[PDB]
Amino acid sequence: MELRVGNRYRLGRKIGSGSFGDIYLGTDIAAGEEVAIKLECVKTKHPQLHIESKIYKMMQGGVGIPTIRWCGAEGDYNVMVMELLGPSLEDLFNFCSRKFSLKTVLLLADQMISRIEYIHSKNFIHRDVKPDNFLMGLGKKGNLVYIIDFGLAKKYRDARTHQHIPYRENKNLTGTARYASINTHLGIEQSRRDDLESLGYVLMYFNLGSLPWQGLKYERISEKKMSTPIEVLCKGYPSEFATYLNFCRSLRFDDKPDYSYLRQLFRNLFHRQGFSYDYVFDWNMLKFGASR
Amino acid sequence: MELRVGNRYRLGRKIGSGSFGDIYLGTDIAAGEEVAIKLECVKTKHPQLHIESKIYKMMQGGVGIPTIRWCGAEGDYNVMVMELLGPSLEDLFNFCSRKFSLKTVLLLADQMISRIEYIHSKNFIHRDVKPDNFLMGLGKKGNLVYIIDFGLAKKYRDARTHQHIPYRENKNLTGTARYASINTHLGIEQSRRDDLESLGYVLMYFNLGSLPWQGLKYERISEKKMSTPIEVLCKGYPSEFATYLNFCRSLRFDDKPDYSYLRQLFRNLFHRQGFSYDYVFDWNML
Repeated sequence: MELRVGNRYRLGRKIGSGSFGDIYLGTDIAAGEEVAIKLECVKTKHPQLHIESKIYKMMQGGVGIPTIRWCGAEGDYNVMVMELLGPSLEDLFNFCSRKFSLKTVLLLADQMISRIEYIHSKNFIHRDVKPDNFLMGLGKKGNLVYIIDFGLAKKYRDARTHQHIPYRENKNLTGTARYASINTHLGIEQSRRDDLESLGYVLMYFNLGSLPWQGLKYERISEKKMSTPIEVLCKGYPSEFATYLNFCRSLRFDDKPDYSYLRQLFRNLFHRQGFSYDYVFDWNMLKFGASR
Repeated sequence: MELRVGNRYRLGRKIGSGSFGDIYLGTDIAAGEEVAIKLECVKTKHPQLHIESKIYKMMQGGVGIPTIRWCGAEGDYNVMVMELLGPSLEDLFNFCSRKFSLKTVLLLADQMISRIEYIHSKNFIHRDVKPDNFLMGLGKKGNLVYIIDFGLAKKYRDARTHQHIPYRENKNLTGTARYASINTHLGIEQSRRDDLESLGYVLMYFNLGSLPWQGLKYERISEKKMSTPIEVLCKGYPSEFATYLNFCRSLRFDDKPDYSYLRQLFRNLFHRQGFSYDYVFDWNML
């Protein structure tokens, strides 16, 4: 027979994995809406879907945060059903032959910084910023970048008093080592500045096609990353990328970042380049011949 | 036969001396990891090891704090094993022909001020700040500065009430004379200002390569230090260093220092010089 979850979500193929398990395509038979269903087996080894779910319900309403459809349990499974979106920035990056133009980078950089800014205003730090965790919406919102996966998310300050967490060494799950900030490698507790630093690496990745410490291991990546000076990394690209990264490496653990300044750098460069703020990305141009 | 401690570690060469014990190289015979073993003879009329080991344990988790691996009792010694770190800030200074560039000094300055801040946050004052008591980590943590030796450490305020220890004089220069604050040379009870002042001398020492009162005993040192103006001392280097010392010497006994401010100074100068944030120090460019 047809496999269904709960009472109305028809389960489909496995579209991918995440931190808290795998994401499957699903169909709200009750209204014909293809959704994304995240499943977690009852093995209380480290049950987390309940947590990430709360954070999603907390970040609800903000621009670029997916809407959770339903939550529950089906046999040996915890189920979080959520709004299905479009391609991720990694899918789009490969779709464009792993080449983004300066325009697309800046267009993306503008929205990514704001998504991060929003998450922080809600007292949390994402802790795992990478191309895979940013998805383009569909339809009317095809021009909106979404931030997903609050699996490694952590609260960085008391929600009421806003008392920042203490400067201590890290005792928690790590994210990708490729986009990790230096502090993460040094074993220090992450804060707002770390989410931003990683973004710096995501942008250079979009520009470069591959980071210099890619394809080598953690101890090595740490070394290579610490050994590759910024100016050498951002070589041949607008100084705004190196300025962006330096600014980030400069923040103090509990400093509040100047998000306006970071968006400003790229915007001024945008205008100076003569680009227009239409949302015509490389992938939109590819149908005519070149996503470059 | 092979000399072993607690049947867990084998004793190696005497790699130095702590504030109240000797330090020996050691090997966790099991894990094959080298460690640093500190010994204290059972017959002392002033046993500090049981106290010091406790300070470390309560500082556990802080960035730059070494971890205690084991505490044992042999026949004639009390044993405390902690992880061996890398070379001290003196080993490297000396290795770098006694000359540290301004950015290595500013990069280290930021970390060194964080360690002392954390210590004060745990209700203690170190009281023996010097380049010897600062070691670089190992491996990927080799860019991180650690603070060690709590032999002279003291609680400066009650844990709960946070009431500061009373003002008292007639005290004794407890620590190294070369980096001791002036108030210390005046036999005045030490407080948070003192750790920072001494750090001031450690930074200048890094700049100058030596100090006025260095190479003359104690009273002579006091004489120089007192008769040497901060302007003269820091003459030829970014005024931030003078600003730092002036601020420290201006603090009051029970004053809660503004660590942030003092860090801002060096962060402003690091920025103005146009230095970038890489983790490459002088010693790496040799």
